Amino acid sequence: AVQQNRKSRSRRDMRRSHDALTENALTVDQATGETHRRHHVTKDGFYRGRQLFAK
Amino acid sequence: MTLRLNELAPAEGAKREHRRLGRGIGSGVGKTGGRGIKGQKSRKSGGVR
Amino acid sequence: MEVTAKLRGAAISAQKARLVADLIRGKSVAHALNILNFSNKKAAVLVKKALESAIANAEHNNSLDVDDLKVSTIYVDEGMSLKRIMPRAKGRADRITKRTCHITVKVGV
Amino acid sequence: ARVKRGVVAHRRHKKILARAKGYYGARSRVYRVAFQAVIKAGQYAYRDRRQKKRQFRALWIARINAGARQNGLSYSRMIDGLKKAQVIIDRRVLADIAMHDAVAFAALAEKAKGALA
Amino acid sequence: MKTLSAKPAEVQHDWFVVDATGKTLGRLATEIARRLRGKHKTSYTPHVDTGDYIIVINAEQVQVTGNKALDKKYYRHTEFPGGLKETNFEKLVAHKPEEIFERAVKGMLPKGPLGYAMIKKMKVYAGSEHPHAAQQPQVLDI
Amino acid sequence: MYAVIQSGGKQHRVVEGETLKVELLKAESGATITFDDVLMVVNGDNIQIGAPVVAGAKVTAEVIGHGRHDKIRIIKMRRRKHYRKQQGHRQWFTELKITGISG
RNA sequence: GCUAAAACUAUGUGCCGAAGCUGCGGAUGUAUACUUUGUAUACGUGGUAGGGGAGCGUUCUGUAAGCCGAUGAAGGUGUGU
RNA sequence: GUGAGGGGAGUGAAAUAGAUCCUGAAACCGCAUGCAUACAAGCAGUGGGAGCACCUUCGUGGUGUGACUGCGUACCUUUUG
Ligand SMILES: [Mg+2]
Ligand SMILES: [Mg+2]
Ligand SMILES: [Mg+2]
Ligand SMILES: [Mg+2]
Ligand SMILES: [Mg+2]
Ligand SMILES: [Mg+2]
Ligand SMILES: [Mg+2]
Ligand SMILES: [Mg+2]
Ligand SMILES: [Mg+2]
Ligand SMILES: [Mg+2]
Ligand SMILES: [Mg+2]
Ligand SMILES: [Mg+2]
Ligand SMILES: [Mg+2]
Ligand SMILES: [Mg+2]
Repeated sequence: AVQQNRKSRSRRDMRRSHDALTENALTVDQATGETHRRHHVTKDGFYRGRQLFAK
Repeated sequence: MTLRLNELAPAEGAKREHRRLGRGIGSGVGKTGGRGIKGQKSRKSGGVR
Repeated sequence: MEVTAKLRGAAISAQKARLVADLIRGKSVAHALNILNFSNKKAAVLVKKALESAIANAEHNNSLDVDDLKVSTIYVDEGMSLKRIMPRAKGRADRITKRTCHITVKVGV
Repeated sequence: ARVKRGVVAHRRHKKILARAKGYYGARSRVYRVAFQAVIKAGQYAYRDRRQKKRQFRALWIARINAGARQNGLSYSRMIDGLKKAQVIIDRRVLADIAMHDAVAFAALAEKAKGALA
Repeated sequence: MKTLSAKPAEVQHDWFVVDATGKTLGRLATEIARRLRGKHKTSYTPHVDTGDYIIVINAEQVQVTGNKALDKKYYRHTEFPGGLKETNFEKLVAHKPEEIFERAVKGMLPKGPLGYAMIKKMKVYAGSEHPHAAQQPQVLDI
Repeated sequence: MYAVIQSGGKQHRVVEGETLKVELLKAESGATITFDDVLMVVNGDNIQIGAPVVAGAKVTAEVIGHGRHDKIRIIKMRRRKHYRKQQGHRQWFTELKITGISG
């Protein structure tokens, strides 16, 4: 099956009106003072007062 | 400034513009070109001996 | 007023990049950078590169402070598309178009 | 003597597209639809130039009837009286007075009623 | 240009009360629709609403002539394959007179947004008392 | 205070100090025109309904000039019959200024 | 929605009702009369296939070793008339 | 990212003349401003028409949008249609 007429740009945009993105949950860490994803380990290896990959 | 190359004109009624078929609606000749609806005389080389 | 930055030849379509560009329109530079750093989209890195270029230009050439800057205007334009041939079944062939886009970012204040 | 059809065709298309500003969809961008839209608009204007007079006459008659029934009469009786009273005021001025000047319309209705008797 | 139209901001609507006991449905409905559309005012315009508010009292006391008390049938249809409901005038005026008057008046009014706005200016109550006492309605003959 | 006058086959309700437009008249610019055929004169409460004509009433006005209205396009077309035509029109008019309604 | 009708039979007063007729302005074809003779007068002016008449734009040649043009040509894009 | 690309400086009469390089239109695709739009049904226009927003030679004016309303079933061919 295929369309019988063109779809105007208005209907196309009305259909695309549900394609908006959303932001993530970012919080400031209490220990390192850096922005990080909530409930996630910081990129340096720190999470909840603990430090992985001791250097 | 008479008798110049830009001051000469022919007599009235001596020159005419030739008919051009198929050049719009307002031209009067129109779409078919004076040949009418389909038929043997409407095709190219349309005519009996 | 506005410090501009252009990125041409992004090797991505405009429709996929506008979704990311709509997120940071009107935000501050810090919030926009934080949003772009923790995203998993492909155009995010290109938008972040363009924004960092705009901020660096504003800091160096016009000598504007970074804490007062915000994303004033941002948009995506179409670009040159490459044309390739894909072989289909029963000997038929189709035309594939690899799309490219340009990104324009102007930071103000 | 080769002739190219660029300039004059572009100018004709531009005039046709400019004559159709404000339409929706392809009626303002595509030439093929804009031409038909302009022709249909011309025909509709030609017809409404005739319909407008009937519409306004009906409006005037309705307002005059409202005023006459306010003054204790009908449209037919008031028109008959005004024709018998030798008054030649048209319906436009009568409707204007009925909408604006109430005492003048009351006097006209009184004269028509007196002429009817 | 001299012919002017009514400004919708300058139109004023006044309240009236009509008693519907022992009156024929058709004539009362025509009069109500005429006074509701605004044909009685000299500033009448077809595209502006200049009518008045009409409150009907004693809605169940309306009467019809002949044998229309049992033969007048009202039909409605839900778009389900077998949903054709049919009711009589007697039961309908017994338990819902407002539907009767609303149908009778809507049948004689224009069909469109203006008609939808005009039909809202009519109130119908079965009892002999109405809550719109603050607007100070004036009694109307018929 | 207003009057009802006849001009150009139509009727107009005029008030003193008003600019109106009527059909094209042969009167040259700057000249004065007096309508001696008044249908009605209203002085607020004094109503004179001169059914044939108000006797002894005249309305004097001045000619401002002559002009033409904006262009109007007439288009005729018969579908699938190979027939269409176009035309333009601009109607003439004369501008009048009511000076006095003495009467 | 309509029952001494908002139905039917007959009759009388009024009114509504089209691009029909009349009122005002303008355009055009034919035919006659005029004392330069282009203003009046009468008849007209729906239209396919068709026949007749008059014109608008584009390229090139003579007029043109002329005229316009870096004080801005051609082209593109808006506005006014 | 010693990439592509861009912002400064400079050359140039001119750099939206920067090598994808004279002028550079339409279909097609973004951004900003002004108005309208989430209880009302159809070739999407036309004749009226309130309000709103900027202009002013401040108006019985201009430029945009235009709720509400009467009417209104595309174009070309072939056909008695
Ligand atoms: Mg023909
Ligand atoms: Mg045949
Ligand atoms: Mg033949
Ligand atoms: Mg008529
Ligand atoms: Mg005729
Ligand atoms: Mg003809
Ligand atoms: Mg030459
Ligand atoms: Mg030449
Ligand atoms: Mg210049
Ligand atoms: Mg040339
Ligand atoms: Mg509703
Ligand atoms: Mg709404
Ligand atoms: Mg309109
Ligand atoms: Mg054919």
